[PDB]
Amino acid sequence: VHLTPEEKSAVTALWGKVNVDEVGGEALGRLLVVYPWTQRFFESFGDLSTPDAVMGNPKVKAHGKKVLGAFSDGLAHLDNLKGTFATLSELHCDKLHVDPENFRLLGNVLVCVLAHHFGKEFTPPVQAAYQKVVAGVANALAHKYH
Amino acid sequence: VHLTPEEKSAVTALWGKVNVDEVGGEALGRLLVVYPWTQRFFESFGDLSTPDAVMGNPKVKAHGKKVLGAFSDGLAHLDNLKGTFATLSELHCDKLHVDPENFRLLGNVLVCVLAHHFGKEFTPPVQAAYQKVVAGVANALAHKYH
Amino acid sequence: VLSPADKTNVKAAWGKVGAHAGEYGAEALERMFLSFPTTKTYFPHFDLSHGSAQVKGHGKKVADALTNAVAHVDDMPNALSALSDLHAHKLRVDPVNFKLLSHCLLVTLAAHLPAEFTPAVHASLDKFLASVSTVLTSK
Amino acid sequence: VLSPADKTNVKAAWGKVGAHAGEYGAEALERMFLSFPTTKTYFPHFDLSHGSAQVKGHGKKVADALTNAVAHVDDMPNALSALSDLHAHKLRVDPVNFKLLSHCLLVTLAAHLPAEFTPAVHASLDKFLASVSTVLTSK
Ligand code: HEM
Ligand code: HEM
Ligand code: HEM
Ligand code: HEM
Repeated sequence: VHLTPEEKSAVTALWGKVNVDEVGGEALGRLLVVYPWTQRFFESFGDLSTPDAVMGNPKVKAHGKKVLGAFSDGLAHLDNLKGTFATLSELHCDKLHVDPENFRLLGNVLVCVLAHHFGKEFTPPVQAAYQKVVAGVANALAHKYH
Repeated sequence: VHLTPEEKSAVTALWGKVNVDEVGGEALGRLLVVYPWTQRFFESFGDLSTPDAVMGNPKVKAHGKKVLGAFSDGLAHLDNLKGTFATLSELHCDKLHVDPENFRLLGNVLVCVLAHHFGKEFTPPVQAAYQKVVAGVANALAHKYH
Repeated sequence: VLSPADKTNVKAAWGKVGAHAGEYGAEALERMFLSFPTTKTYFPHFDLSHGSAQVKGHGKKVADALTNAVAHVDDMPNALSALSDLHAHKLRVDPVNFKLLSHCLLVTLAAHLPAEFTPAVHASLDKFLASVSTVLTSK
Repeated sequence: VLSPADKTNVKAAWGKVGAHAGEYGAEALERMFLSFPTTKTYFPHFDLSHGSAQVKGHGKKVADALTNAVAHVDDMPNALSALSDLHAHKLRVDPVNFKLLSHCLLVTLAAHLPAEFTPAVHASLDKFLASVSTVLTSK
């Protein structure tokens, strides 16, 4: 996960404009709607019986916030994602047993959310830098599997 | 890629019985037969128009030998697969542009070959140790993508 | 299978794309090439630079294939048969690559349809593209 | 789609498995649980230790489902419909897990059919299991 200075620039500039109280819940919600098996890990969240139910679900929004919190952290340590995500790895890997493919999926969902919110501004080069980022994070979160 | 002593034992014991002049070509051949898109990277090998053609193809057997050579190396350095496979990574990643999913596939094919050749001896615990190994290798070979 | 709701969501999003479909197909391809450089090797004889006439031309082909799939949504294997043959046999496109282009197609719609790209429509489109991908890798 | 050659190869391998099918299904499950520990969480109420009556019992269910698919190979969506519903809706089995069990099913046949597991038969079986997996994840 080496971003060029131009890739770094693209990521951080957009990321400063991100609404950290909303984008996370938007991405988790979409995950649970688009890839319904992921709802297996969130039975305690309540009504996930509809899209509207999922998106408007307070536990989804709440949890999505912490997820995006985690992403914001990695964006700060692209130099050392392994160390940054080590503990979250143990949790998702050793305790939750979430298949790592789902980390790649959530990353791609986040990318669709950023595109939705930013439109034209989410250019193909900007997307490419972000794909580097979400792949680096998914991989680090999956390290306790390797 | 930490193998327990029992996992290490299982791998090395079986591996000493492997016919290194044959198992590699068997695994590559099967790869090209079972997942035909991989034949895209081996157009220069000649007649791949049939299973028999692929398996009996001298360039397949020949190349499979070097592949298995690479695997034998990693089995020697489970402690440092990254460093071991670095150069092969650049090649498959930066020069060949083989999608890394195919590394996982070839690993699984190798596992089927070992099961075929060893029957009962390829027990479920022995398989589990080998899955740890072929995942570690695939991941290291894919590092020049991360 | 695609539910009637899915079919309704997809036909809708298509409607809003309207005549920008070819243009969006081109943008989708560019997004794929930049984000997933391994995909570029299938296009050695294309200039893949931004504004490339060849990428624009191919984007229209892709968007037309997808529109044909939508228009014959209940009979996709038949509709996409010649393309299935093309991609699996001649081109030997790696199955993983269909997931990559699908993702870039979704990103592209998202960046162009603020109102239409709701979670439900996102879900329906993902399923549509996976169905197309399934057909295209069946041979 | 599955060619007639594939159908012939699969029906053959099934023939040789004969009455060991349930036993091989159990072994396949054990191989999956040990090799891919994430899969174990779908079976919290099973004892997954070697020799487990519950794993043996489930292995027979799985092998019977696969035999039913072989026996109605041209009509798998219909044949496997109730199981598609079960796996996608109630159990919400992650799609990746079907690739894992498929691999372990192939490993298990390989370890038991020296003569039958040729490259062509390997190819046909892989395609058969991917077709089953496709059906089981369609809902
Ligand atoms: C893709 C990147 C992901 C990141 C960055 C991430 C991050 C996090 C964070 C920050 C927490 C809170 C931990 C705490 O409360 O101390 C968490 C918990 C949790 N995660 Fe994720 N997550 C990701 C993907 C996933 C996926 C894909 C799933 C399931 C499909 C999942 C399932 C869970 C569950 C069930 C919990 C709560 C479990 C508990 O608190 O015991 N995560 N994750
Ligand atoms: C899975 C683990 C793999 C290992 C350990 C491996 C190892 C090797 C080795 C040792 C060589 C010889 C390099 C040399 O001549 O110096 C090689 C070359 C090559 N590999 Fe692989 N390989 C793997 C997977 C793959 C896959 C899946 C593909 C394509 C689907 C592939 C495509 C190629 C090609 C086309 C060459 C020759 C290219 C050249 O010499 O310029 N490899 N690999
Ligand atoms: C939604 C998925 C896809 C659709 C609908 C689609 C559609 C098409 C169509 C309609 C053509 C015919 C172009 C012509 O006749 O001039 C074509 C050709 C081609 N496709 Fe795709 N495709 C898809 C996925 C892919 C992927 C994932 C790849 C590789 C990354 C790929 C690589 C190619 C190549 C290399 C050609 C030949 C282009 C040329 O030489 O002009 N396709 N595709
Ligand atoms: C070839 C692929 C598969 C086949 C043919 C198959 C077959 C079956 C069958 C026939 C049943 C019904 C058992 C009964 O009614 O008592 C069942 C149930 C079940 N399956 Fe599968 N399955 C497959 C893949 C998977 C995978 C990949 C998983 C998860 C890793 C899974 C998890 C389960 C679970 C948790 C049950 C309920 C078992 C119980 O509570 O007794 N299946 N499956």
